[PDB]
Parts: sequence; structure tokens; C-alpha cells
Amino acid sequence: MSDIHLEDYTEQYETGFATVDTMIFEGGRREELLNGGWHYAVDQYDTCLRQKWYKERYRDEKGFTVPIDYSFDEWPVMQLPCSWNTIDPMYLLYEGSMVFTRKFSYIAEREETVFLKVGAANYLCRVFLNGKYVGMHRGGSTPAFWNITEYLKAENRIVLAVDGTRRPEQVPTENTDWFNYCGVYRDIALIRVPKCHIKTFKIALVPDGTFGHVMAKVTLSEKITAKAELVIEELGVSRKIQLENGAGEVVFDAKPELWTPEKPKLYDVKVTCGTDTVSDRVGFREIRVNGRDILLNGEPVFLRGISCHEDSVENGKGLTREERIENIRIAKELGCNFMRLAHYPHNEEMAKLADELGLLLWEEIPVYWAIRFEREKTYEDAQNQLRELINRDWNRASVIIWSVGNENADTDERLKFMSVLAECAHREDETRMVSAACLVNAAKNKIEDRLMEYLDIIGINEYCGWYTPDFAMLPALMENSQPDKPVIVTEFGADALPHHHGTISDKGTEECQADVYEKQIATLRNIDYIKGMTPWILYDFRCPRRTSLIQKYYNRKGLLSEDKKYRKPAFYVLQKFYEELKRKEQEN
Amino acid sequence: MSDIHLEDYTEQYETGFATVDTMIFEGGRREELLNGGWHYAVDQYDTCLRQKWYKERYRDEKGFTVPIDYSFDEWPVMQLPCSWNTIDPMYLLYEGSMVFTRKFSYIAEREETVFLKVGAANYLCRVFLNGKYVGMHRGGSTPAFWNITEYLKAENRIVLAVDGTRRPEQVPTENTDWFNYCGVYRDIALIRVPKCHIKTFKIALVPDGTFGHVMAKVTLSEKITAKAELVIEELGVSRKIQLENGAGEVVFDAKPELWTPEKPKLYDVKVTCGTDTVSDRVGFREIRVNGRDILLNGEPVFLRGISCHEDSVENGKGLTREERIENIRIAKELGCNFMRLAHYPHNEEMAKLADELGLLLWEEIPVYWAIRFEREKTYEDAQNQLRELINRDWNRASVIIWSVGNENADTDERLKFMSVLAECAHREDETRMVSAACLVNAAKNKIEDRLMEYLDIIGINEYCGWYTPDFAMLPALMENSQPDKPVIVTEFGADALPHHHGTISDKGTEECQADVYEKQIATLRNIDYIKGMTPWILYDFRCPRRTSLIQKYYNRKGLLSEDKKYRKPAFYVLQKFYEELKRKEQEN
Amino acid sequence: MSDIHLEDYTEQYETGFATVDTMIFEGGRREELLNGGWHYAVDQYDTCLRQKWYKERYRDEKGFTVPIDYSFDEWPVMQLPCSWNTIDPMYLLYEGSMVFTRKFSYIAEREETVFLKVGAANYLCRVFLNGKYVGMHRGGSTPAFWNITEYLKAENRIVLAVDGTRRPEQVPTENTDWFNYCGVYRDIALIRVPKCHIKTFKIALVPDGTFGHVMAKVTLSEKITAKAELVIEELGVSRKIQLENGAGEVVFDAKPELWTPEKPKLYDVKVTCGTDTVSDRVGFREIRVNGRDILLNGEPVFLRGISCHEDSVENGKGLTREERIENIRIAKELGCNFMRLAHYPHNEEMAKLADELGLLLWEEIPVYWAIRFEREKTYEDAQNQLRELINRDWNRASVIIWSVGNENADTDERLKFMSVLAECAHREDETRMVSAACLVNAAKNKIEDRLMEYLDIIGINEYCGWYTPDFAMLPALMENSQPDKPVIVTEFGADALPHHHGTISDKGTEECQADVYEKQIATLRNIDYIKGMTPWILYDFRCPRRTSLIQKYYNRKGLLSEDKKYRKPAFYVLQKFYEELKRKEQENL
Ligand SMILES: O=C(O)[C@H]1O[C@@H](Sc2ccccc2)[C@H](O)[C@@H](O)[C@@H]1O
Ligand SMILES: O=C(O)[C@H]1O[C@@H](Sc2ccccc2)[C@H](O)[C@@H](O)[C@@H]1O
Ligand SMILES: O=C(O)[C@H]1O[C@@H](Sc2ccccc2)[C@H](O)[C@@H](O)[C@@H]1O
Repeated sequence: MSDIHLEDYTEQYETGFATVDTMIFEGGRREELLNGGWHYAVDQYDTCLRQKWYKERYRDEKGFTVPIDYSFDEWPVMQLPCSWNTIDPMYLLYEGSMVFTRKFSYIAEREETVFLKVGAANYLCRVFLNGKYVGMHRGGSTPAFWNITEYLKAENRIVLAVDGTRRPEQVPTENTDWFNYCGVYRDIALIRVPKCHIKTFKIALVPDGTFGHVMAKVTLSEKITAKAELVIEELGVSRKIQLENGAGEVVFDAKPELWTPEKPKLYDVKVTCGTDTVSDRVGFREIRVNGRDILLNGEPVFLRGISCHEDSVENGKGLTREERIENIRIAKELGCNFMRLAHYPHNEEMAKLADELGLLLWEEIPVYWAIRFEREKTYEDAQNQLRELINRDWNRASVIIWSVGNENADTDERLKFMSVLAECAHREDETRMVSAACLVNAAKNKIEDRLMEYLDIIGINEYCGWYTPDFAMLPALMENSQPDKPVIVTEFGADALPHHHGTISDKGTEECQADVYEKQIATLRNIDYIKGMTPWILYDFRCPRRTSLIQKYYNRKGLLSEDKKYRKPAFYVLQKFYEELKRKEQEN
Repeated sequence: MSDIHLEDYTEQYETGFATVDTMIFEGGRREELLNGGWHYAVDQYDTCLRQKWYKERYRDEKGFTVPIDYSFDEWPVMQLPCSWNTIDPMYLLYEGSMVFTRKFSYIAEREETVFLKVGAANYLCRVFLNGKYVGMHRGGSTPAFWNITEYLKAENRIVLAVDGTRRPEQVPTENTDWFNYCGVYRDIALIRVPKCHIKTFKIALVPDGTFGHVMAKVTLSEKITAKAELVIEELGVSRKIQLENGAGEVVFDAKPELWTPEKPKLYDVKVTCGTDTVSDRVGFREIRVNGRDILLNGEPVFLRGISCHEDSVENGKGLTREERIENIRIAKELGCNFMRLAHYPHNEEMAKLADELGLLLWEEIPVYWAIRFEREKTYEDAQNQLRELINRDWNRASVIIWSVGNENADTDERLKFMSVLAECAHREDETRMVSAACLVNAAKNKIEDRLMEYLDIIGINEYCGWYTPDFAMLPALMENSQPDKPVIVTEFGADALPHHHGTISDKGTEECQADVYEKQIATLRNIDYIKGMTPWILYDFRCPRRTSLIQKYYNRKGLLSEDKKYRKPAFYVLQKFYEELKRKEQEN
Repeated sequence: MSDIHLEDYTEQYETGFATVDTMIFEGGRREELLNGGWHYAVDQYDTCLRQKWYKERYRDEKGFTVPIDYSFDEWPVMQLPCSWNTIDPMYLLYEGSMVFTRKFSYIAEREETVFLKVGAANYLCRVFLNGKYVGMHRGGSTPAFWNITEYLKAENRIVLAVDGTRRPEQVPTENTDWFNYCGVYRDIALIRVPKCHIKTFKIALVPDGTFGHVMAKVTLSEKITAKAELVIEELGVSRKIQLENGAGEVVFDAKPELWTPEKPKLYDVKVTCGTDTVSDRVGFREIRVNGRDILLNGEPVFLRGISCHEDSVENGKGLTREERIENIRIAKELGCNFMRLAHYPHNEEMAKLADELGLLLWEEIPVYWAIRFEREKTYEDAQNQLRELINRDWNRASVIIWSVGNENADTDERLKFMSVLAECAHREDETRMVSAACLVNAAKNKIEDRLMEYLDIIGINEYCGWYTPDFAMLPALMENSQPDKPVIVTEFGADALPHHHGTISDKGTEECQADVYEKQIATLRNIDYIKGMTPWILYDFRCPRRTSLIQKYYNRKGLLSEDKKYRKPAFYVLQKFYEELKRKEQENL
């Protein structure tokens, strides 16, 4: 009677964790996927975890059949990966648990280690394989790896129990300004590698101002001593890396062409060690800060930016390749060299496509609003997602800034928490800038926040002409503040329901939105220390907090409609400002 | 920025509680309802409680409009009362918050106090009137009363935020075996009373075996000294009751015809005090236990019962009057003199119709499975629900047993918790028997549970031939057990998907279910200390735990299908058993 | 008890008219739209106008609530502008009244005058602001302007009552051959202007044969003395225009590139006066008639045309910008240099896109079939719509012809009515040719109609091989006729349901339609006084008069289906003929 009398039915599954220490480098690796039709159940009360359906007990010891509350093969079927919310109206608001299962066959051709990768599952994913528990992942927007070598048979049944439940102690908490898309919504892969394989491969230009040195780090799955060979044919590079007890580094002379969004040059890179081979396609660029300047490849830049959520009318958070491309293309049509990917890790393809098509990127973890900053396990969660993000995208030239959070109050525990996050980001990546979206000091109307001393670039959200309705507060704010570092205005904007019009003073109309951009641009363009802006937001996205007739459960601050087929007037305001910058920059 | 940075946003609303102490007696009272169309929003993130939409702050202090996330009058409309889950497939699985608002006008023709009654709302209901917080109710199945006299204007706006969220510390916990129907699903009333009004009125046959004494108790809204007058014309009773500091009692002589299911005799009763008048319609009957016998009006009885949930395909938990009547009518066609209403207070009209049509009842509170028995506030919630139930139904001759819970593990903290609940029920109602569905000691296959010492009647759930598949365990259970008090078999049964057939060994088919009933009846009918049975259950009901192809998210142990249009074979098995008992009863 | 016993409940609203005299020039002006979701009701018995819902009388003089028959904020919501017929199938055949309402805020940064513009509302639009009647507009295809300055508050509620009703005395009458799309179906705008603002601005090449003189006329809202400065940077122009009593004009020398459909050259022009600025984008060209010749910039032209309705499966009469562009693109694919926009003013964007992409235009008012020609108030309404159209489109180089009507009986009252409209057009616009679609004289089978004496170009509708089944009637008609002016065959054609085939003698099929085009072209191409043709019609349109199985409530004379995805065989017959003319023109260079 444990299934109904055990209070803490989850503690037994707090093991087998996928974490940053469990990830393996995927570049160049052949993968079989488990994408497809999985049989499923809505498991509102987490009954599978309690009764242990994955054990498939159909008879007792005395041989009698016993009643059961599942029928795996006769369950309906759902195409994975997906955000289950968009798969049927019945699930749009469902955020409990769902249980998915399917079979697959396994034949080893050589001795090999096998990893299961779950590209993303929000928020908890628990894995069962052939009746046994593998482990779980915490965090909704990051890939999870598990070593399943010892669990495989010739014929296999895998069960995934995925819980969409919101909790105040999670990252994010139960209160955000975006939609709670749940389920397994990025690729599910099987990854065969040699028992000793390349586990991490990091490569980057050394940020020493000379553009002449390239660094590369490699670690193995095994604490053995061996040499690995790194090859970049286009650059005439062929250098052996001495690994001692699984780890090794090399700094070598090379002069690649420096990546920019205008010229997104990328090189093919191959690494071998024993019978293993990984590869990558990488750019080389230097991002640095000097006083108030943001230096890309030595030259001061202005970040002509837009914010973007990972949202889709038909697909929820599981955007397609084409939707990512569309997002990049529209931002460049907008005149953007820069995009703020909020508020969580997007699909890793986004930064790869940004490498190829040319767009600078800001990537962020959902340390959002009222995170339980004093809770040690909440920090372990945030810290792990931060490092998952950084190890996943370490080789992405497009990505220049990591963000450790957004719009958090200026309290002691917040400061202890996020300042150590900032320090963690720096230790994991000597090459990139560290930022966060900070709030304006309301009482003073001033850029003032204890966390800014710990960031390379200050991110500021302000909504003058909207949440702070008096426009005179914008010039006052900028003159009350004289920062030492560069400031990116990471958010401003206003609601505009597509095709809803009015006077400039009717908040929520297109005209008011265009007006807010006019006045926002008129001030921000002449502020010395403002080096970028990513207005909120590229296109309307699902939002549970917006229940008014002129919102309809979408955040209406997009410059385009939610299907991105319609540009609002404010879109053309910003585009004209960015074309002015683009041409003044070419008249130089 | 409280609405986004306040962590414990609900603590401010832990006040103004509707509890048993705030209920008022409704019998005979004229009521204006707030049933009808209410404008509503889906409030997944509880934004209304954080942003305080009920304040209607549309401009700031210097006269600028501010952005808002709601539009009360332009919201869509939902007819209350209802379980919101049955209103639209989009809400079937929604168990977050919804916000409801509407307007009403108020004109007092005379000095009066005004109560708001929410007939039930699962699970939390918070009340706002004209921008002010009135208070809240905890507990999903009991009526909530608040005094809104000091809040009323000539024109009024009332807002109800209702949270269906399941929580381990609630009563029930987050794991039950029935569907989580949410929202305001019983009548919303406005009740006008004299400032000094009759607040409780209790009347009952004195259970002293003489059937010649009637007790009656009255309390007032004010701790004054006055005389009330009780009138029962048909019995020539007209007694004055002396009240001191708001309370008074009387025992008096009367020889009413004693209520039975077979002759459900009911008398009209009226009480007056000052300018107040209340009235009831009650029966007189004695329910007592003597050794192993259950005594109704001095005679031992066997309770031919069925269990029943408050479920409806169309209406969720908000059953109609006709659905209630149907339930009683079908139970009597089954040959029932008794009905277990599981596992929570049903609509108070159930016991009123049972009063009228003649059916003995068991009523229960959802102290179910793994209640947080160690948590003092969980006890406070459970005890209040219990006393809400007892005060609401005190005058219902049909109801003979209160149950303080169901299938809880025999632990120390459960024993402290539930034995104090049984004591509480005895202190609040000296007239009725107190019970609970206990479990069978599985180690010994014996009726053995420390709680049973504190119960007047022992309730037992056993599923021999089903969850315990070997039928031989049932005769063994009954021989291993020699209880000193009456035992009711409060549950047995088996699944049968309607029109799903197989062999008697095919668990989940109609044939196997009929077999289970045959073998259950052949043993139980000859056990001396078994004085009733309420097989589980009358009809199929929604159930989030049953995901198999032959369940389809319904518990399939109904004797009829979920729309009650089809009787399974086991229906006719139990029926012929009960008809045998009715016949042998008459031959005596 | 007036709401129910009052017989003539509309008389009280016959005031505050938006007319031609009430329009303001819009070029270059910044506008705040009132487009978007309006709360609405179907008001089948005109209850809002009788009960005066816009007064929002909720209590009586002693504080009692009184029963009301509306609830503005709790009404459903419709997205305006649109033809309400295509918004929901329940409104397809509805042509009564609907009442629309919304709120909006107003803060003046300056002392200013404000106009409400309703871009188009068919057929009557009654306007209320903050509980007061503003005025109305009569005529379903022209923009209406009211000065609402004195009505505005900080918070405003506006109500529009829009009647779809067809009436025999209206323009058009209750009987036409197109669909009665109803509602507010073009932009609703708020327009802020200085107290003294530029009210009209007309500019055109002087049609004197030299191509070197430009005329520009300006009027103001106020009858005052002042000067306006006109600038055309690209032509190095900067003349002051002296204004007296709010009006003045100027003629000056310039040598612009002359607009043609093949080289549609446009110039930016700006006009300032006081604190006001308007601007426009105009081409310069000459259209005149010399005998039987139509002369564009001095050269004879043949008008390779098609006719076109304002129709859309999805949007009704509320066409989008991209549907307009499509119509132009498909016309040009067909080989057209010309388009007859029938039978009413289309969206003003149509002539603007034609300015830009290069397409000559015929624009027309719905003085159509059995107009009540004897009724003076019907003349007022028609005269108003003609002048509205001319004032709205005066500066569109693409538009070379105004049409005062189509297929009207050759009676005396018709003659008085339509000749006076022709004189009106000429008086209001010295630059453009005036025409109309006249019927064939059935007695003589001859182009003969007393209106033609008043027209610059004769329009002829004929349907030989269709309504006149015997093709021989067509060569007979041309032989019988020797007009002194140029003739455009402004309609011919034949039904063909898309994908419905048969023999050439099966009327209603694709094959019969193609065969009709072969025979019309074979005769019309050799009649030397025929200087153009706008076959009927580019694509199928909704039509309440066509109920057969092979019509399905659509007029099937389109050369393409109603969604414009499918070209019928006859489309290629016309295309081949126009491409022959085009190649012949190139080899004549
Ligand atoms: O309301 C919004 O549109 C956005 O609010 C900001 S937080 C903020 C609110 C007021 C002032 C400054 C910052 C969030 O970062 C964003 O995710 C959300 O969508
Ligand atoms: O499974 C069921 O059908 C029922 O299970 C019982 S608990 C129990 C389980 C095994 C043995 C004894 C008792 C619940 O009281 C009831 O609400 C539910 O519907
Ligand atoms: O019937 C038609 O297809 C068209 O008829 C012509 S009138 C006419 C009829 C016979 C001979 C000459 C002219 C209309 O102008 C047009 O709107 C309509 O669609």
C-alpha cells in the first residue's frame, strides 16, 4: 500500500542526475534518434511514479493477474518531440505530468558506450529503461545526457515521465511572464561512442588583443594520458594536444579571419584521440570591454538589437529550423546586428544558425523575478543550468554575453546568489562578457544596483511611456546616472494588439506603441554610455498574465504579430533608426 | 514592485475566514442568488492576487493611465455555478486559478445584516467586494459564509478568485482516486437577516430509547438574553426556549412517528425570536449501537447500501437536483436502504432528498490516504470541514453516520489526528454514529486497526478477488477477525468497462465483475458481525489514475455506466441479493 | 413613448452632412486610426436611432434604473474596417443596420482642429460622439469627414450606426448586378490639423499641347488672405501661391518626365501655408481627344483594358493592399495598359498603386440602370458622390477618365440628369476626359444616344454572342455606326463557371466563353473608331442575380475564378490579342 500511503514518493528518484558533468560533446557525432510516435498517458496525479508502471508487474507471486491502471501498447500515440500544450486544445493549459513510452532494438557492432540525450524537457524528466530507473534532469531548457550502456538489452522499452509542474523553488519560479510549455520538446537521441571518448572540446581566439593566438581544451571520458590531434585545414593547423589523466590544453599561433555578423567566417575543425573523432564549425572573434566601450575584434560597437522568446503558434517552444531562420532573417531585415534570446536557453541550433548567418547573441538562464535566493538547492539548480548552457554553446562565436538573470530585487541574498553566478560564468568561460538585466532604482530614478559591480556589461530594463507612463522620467533617468561600464537597454516597449488602433495616448494601440518607440529612441540615441538596445520584443508570445480584451493571453509588445506575418508600425520606427546607424557606420 | 518580487503573496489573504463559526442557519430564509453569468479570466499564475486587479487602479496619482492586464466588463462570460472543468474541453484538466466578477445593486428596505454564501468552491476561494478584501475559505465541499454588511454600496462589484490547485498539506492531499473538479459549483447567495438573528438551530429525537423526548438548541448572532419559540403544529408543540448570552436549550415531550427509509415521516418546524424566524422540515429517529447491532428506532438493521461519488458527465461535481433524485431512485431500484456518500460532503440537497424519499446516509470528509497528520494547520482544516459538515446537516434524519476519513495508514500521528476527529464529531453531535473506512491489516489478513477503538461502527474496505486476487483470502479475513462492534463493508468491487466482455478470469470485464460480486456476497452474507455493505460503486466516475484502454480516465467499478443509462450484470447480482433480504424481512 | 409611435424617425438625423465641401486634403498628413475591435449589435429595426442608445440614459429623473435594450461594453466585438457580410456566414445576406461603438482618449498638445474620417460606409453612416449627434453620410463608396473638434472630451465614446438598406431612390438603386456589401469597410481616422489648414490641393500638367506648364490650386479652411509655398525639389520648383478668401492658384513653367504606364514617373511635391504642410506624389501627363483619337502626351493610344470589380472572397469589398497589387499585376500579365474600375469608387489606394506600377484608370459613380432621375434629392446625392470622387483623386496621373454612369435608358429626365453630371465633371476638372457606358440603340442597332454629345469619349456596352445571341449583330452594329468621337467598348463577355466545359454552343462553359472572345476580337480589332476595350470582367464577383447551378451567386464573366488562382481559356485569347498589339507597337519604334 506504499503507492497510496507514501508521502514523499519523489525522494527515491533524486539520483542518477543528468548535469553539466554528464554532458558529452556532440560535434561531428552520428546519432540515432528516438523521435517519433510514443504511446502516452496524462498522469495528473503522478500515478506512474507511485505505482511504478515501468516495472510492468502484471501478475503476483502466486500467479494471479492483478489489476493495473495503464496499457502501454494500447495507449494513444503522440509525436515526440513537442510542447504537448500545442498538440491539442485539451492540453494547452495542462501542466501536470505525462508518461511516454516506446520500444527500440539495440545491436552493438563494436564495444561501445551509449548515451541517451533528451534535448530538453520542461521541467522534470525521469527516465526508465527496461524496468529500471536511470535518473532524472532538473531544468526545462537544457539537454540531458545519461549513460545507459549497462541498461540496454536486444529489445528495449523506454519510459519518460515528464512533469510540467511549476514550483516556487525551481528556476524559474512559478511566476514568469511567459507561457509554461511542457514536455519533451527537443530531439531525443541515442549516442554511441568509444568507452574512452572526447568529452569536452572548447576552442576560441585568445582575448589578448593580438588576434594571433587560439586556445583549445580537451577532456576524455577516462583519466588516461594520451595525445589528441587538432586539425584546422583551412588555417594550416595540425597540432597534437598532450592530455594527462584525461585533460589537456594547447595555445598555438594562428591568424584566422575574425568573425563578425557582416562577415560570419567559419572554419571546420577536427579533433582525434585514440579511435574517437569529434568535429566542429567555429568562428574566431574577440569580445572585450574597455571602460564604457564594447570591443568586438578591437573596434567599438553599438549593439543594434531585438529581444526574442522561443515561441510559436503551432509548435509552442519546440520551434523548427525554419522558424529560427525566420527569426534571424526578420531581425536583420529590422537592421539588427544583435539579439537577446530571453529568458532561458533556446535550442542550440539558434546559436549555430547565428554563427552561419551572422548575428551577435545574448543567452540567459531563467533566474527570473523572485527566485528563492536563500535556498541552497535552488542555487545548485541555477548553477547547473548556467554551466549546462555554457558548456553546450562554448564554441559559438555568435554568442558574446552570458546573462545570469533578469529583473531581480536588490536584496542581500539576491546579491550573494547572483554575484556568485556571475563569478561562476567567468570561471567557466574566460572569453565572454557576463551581464544581467537589472532594474532601475525606482526611488531615485537612477541606474543603481549592487549587482552591476560584478558584471562586465550593465543590462537595464525600463518602460518609460508605459509602466512608468511619464516620458519625462526617461531623460531624467539617463542624466541621474553616470555608469563606468557599457549599458545595454535590455528591454523597453509597449503593448500593441495587431490592427488595434487609436490615438497616441490610447495605451495598447499600435499608435501608442510607435509613439513610445519614437520618444525612447530620441533619448537613448544620444546617451554616451548606452552601447546597445534589445527592445521588448520581436514578436508577440503566449503569456498567462495578460487577460484583457486587447491582450488575449499574449504579450502584445511584439513588433510583429504572433505568427510573424504582420509588422506593426513600431517595427518601421526601429528599423529606420537602425538603418540610420547602418549607413552612418558605412559613411565612415 | 510587489506584484513580481513578493514571494509569499498569499499570507496577506490568510484572514477573514469563513469557518463553521461564521455559518448561519438557512432553513426558511429568503435568499437572492448571484447565480448567472460572471465575467471571468483564466489566471494561471495567480496574477490577480499579486497585482490586485480588484482595486481597479486605472490611473496613477498624476493622472496618467497605466497598463493593465485585465478588462472586467469585456472578459468572456461563464455561467456560475459550475465545475469549470465540464464547461469546455480547454478547462477539463485546468486546476489553476480562475477569476470571476459581476455587478449587483443593493437597497436596504430596513435595518439588516447581509451574508455572502458560496455554497462550495474547490479548493480555495478569496472574496473581494468594491475593491476591498472580504476573506477566504479553505476546503472544497462545504458552504462558506461571510458578513458583507460593512462592504455594501448601492452599486456593487464582487470578485471571486478560486484556486483549484492541489497541495499535499490540503484536505484532501494532491493524490486521491477521484477527479479534481474546480471552481464555484454550488449556489452563490445573498442572505438578509436581522442584526440579531437565529444563528444555529438543532433539533433531534433524544437517543435514550424511549422515543418520547425531543431536544432543540438555538444560538443567536448576539450574546443577549431573550426567549425563542419553537412550534411544531402537527404535534401540538409550542415551547418557549430561554436563551442566556445568545444560547439556550430545551428538552420536551413528544411522540412523533419515527422516520424510516420505508416511512420517511417529516414534520414542519418553526422557530421565532425577536424579528427573526427560521424553519426546518425534520424527521425523528434513533440511531444507536449495542454490541454488534446497529439499532434504528430500537430495532437491529442490516444496511443494504451502495457507495456514491458526486460525479456527472455533463456537470462534473455540480450535480443537478434531478441527478440527485436519479441517484436515490436507482439506489432504491437496487434494493438499497442505505448509501455511502464518498468521500467529501455532497450538496446539502442530497440529505434533504434522502429525508424526503427515504434513504439512510453516511457522510464523510476527505481525510483520505496520506494526509499530513503531523501538521497542525492540516488538522485545523480537517476539523473545520468536519464541523462545517455536521452543523450544515445536523437536522437531517436521513444521515446516521459521520465518517472522519478513509484508508489511512495505522501510524501514531494518524491515530492522534483521527481519534481526536472522532471525539470532535461526538462533541458536536451526540445523536449520530461515528465511523471511518479503515484498512485491513495485510500482514495478518485481519480486521486490526488502532483507530477502531474510537469508532461506534467499523468501516472496512477490502477488494478480495481484485487487488487481492485470491478469493480464498476473504473467508480467511472474516474468520481471522472477531470484532466487538458492528462492521460495515464500506468497499468491495471490480472494474468493468461498459459492454466489455470476457471470461470470469478476465479482470476488467463485466463477467469478472459479476463473478467478484457473487463470491463477495456468498461469504459476507453469513458473517455475523457484518451489518452492512456499500459496494464500490454505484456508477463510473472520472478518475485521473485509470489510464488503461479499458478504463479511459474513469473508475470502472460502477454498477452502472457513467451516464447511468446502462446497468452492468453485477448490478443485477447485488439487486437479487438485496431483494432476498427485503423479502425475508417481510416474512418476519 | 416616441421610440415606438414615431413614424419618421430619421428626419431628425438629416443634418451634419459630410459632403465634398467637408473633405480635407490628406496627402502627407499624420493620422491616428480608429480601426480595431468595436463592440457591436445587429440592429435590424433601427432601434438605436429610435431609442437613442447613444445618450446612455440608465436612470430616470428620480433615480430608478430603467430597462435598456443594449450593453455597450458587454456586446461582442467586430474588427473594423470590414464588410460585415464576409465576417460571419450569418451576416452574408444581412443588409440592415449594425451599431458599432468603442472608446478613445484625446489630449491636444496644441490648439488644433480634429476631423473624423470614415473611409467608406455602405450605405448610410450616422455618427455620434459623447452622446451627441455629429452628422451622417450618404453614398457607399466615398470617404466622409466631420469636424468633431467641439465634441471631443478627455475620454470619448463614439457610436456609428450603419444602414445597409437598399432603396430605389439611392445611388445606386435597390437593383444592381453586384453584391450589397455593407458596413464600414475602409479606414476610420482621426486627423489633427491647424485651425487654418490646407483644405484642397490640386496639381496637374496644363493640357495645352506644350507639356511645359504646371497648374496648382490651393484652398484653405478659412476665407483669408495668405500665401502658400509649393516645392518640387526634383524639378527645382519653389513658387508662392497668393491666396485670397482662402483660395488661390498658379501656373508656372517646368519640364517633367511625362507619366505613362510603361514609365510611371512620379515627383514628390510639398505645400506649406501657416503652420500647415501637405505633400503628394504626382505624375504629369496630358490626356486629350482629337477627333477620334485618344491622345496621351500627344500620341494616339489604344486602350488595352479589362474591367474590374472591388470584390474579394475573404474580404468582400474590403480589399487589402496586396489584393489591389494582385489585380494590377494580373491585368498587366494579361497585357493591359488600362483598367475600368466599375461601377463605383474603389479604395483610393487603387489609383495610387496605379500611379506607381503604371496603369491607366477609368473611375466611375454608380449612376446605374433605373436611377430615379426625376428626383432632385437623388441628383444631389449623385452630384455629391461625383465631386467627392473627383476631389479625392484629382492628383492621380493614372486616372484619365471619369464616368458619370452606366447603361441608363435614353429618356429626357435621364438626359437632363446625366448631362448636368458631365458638365459638372468638366467644370470640376479641366484635365480629364468625361465618359459613361451607354447602351446600344436597339431600334437601329447603332451607337446613338443623346448623352454622347456631352462626353469626351463614348462608352459602349454590348454582349453580341451572349445576351444578343446572334454574332452577326456585332459587325452590323459597327457598320451602322460612324461616331465622331473615340469609342471604348466598355463591356462584352460571357459566363463561364471555372472548370465547366462543353461545346462552343453550350452557353456558360469555358469553351463558349473563349469562342465569344475570338469573335468579338475578330470584329472589334478592325473598327477604326474603336480606341479601347475593357472586357467584362477580370475575375468572378459575388452577384445576387445569378442563381443557376453554373453560376452559384457569382457573376461568371471573369477571365479568372473569384479567388484569382485559375485563368480560364478566354484569359489567354485576350492575352494573345493584347500581346499582338504590344509587339506591333514595339516594331513601330
Ligand atoms: O511586462 C513585460 O512585457 C516584461 O516585463 C519585464 S520585467 C520589468 C517590468 C517593469 C519594469 C522593468 C522590468 C520582463 O523582463 C519580461 O519578461 C516581460 O515580458
Ligand atoms: O481503487 C479503488 O477503486 C478505490 O480504492 C479505495 S482505497 C483501497 C485500496 C485497496 C484496498 C483497500 C482500500 C478508495 O477508498 C476508493 O476511493 C477508490 O475508488
Ligand atoms: O449582365 C452583366 O454581366 C453586366 O451587364 C451590364 S448591363 C448590359 C446588359 C446587356 C447589354 C448591355 C449592357 C452591367 O453594366 C454589368 O454591371 C453587369 O455585370
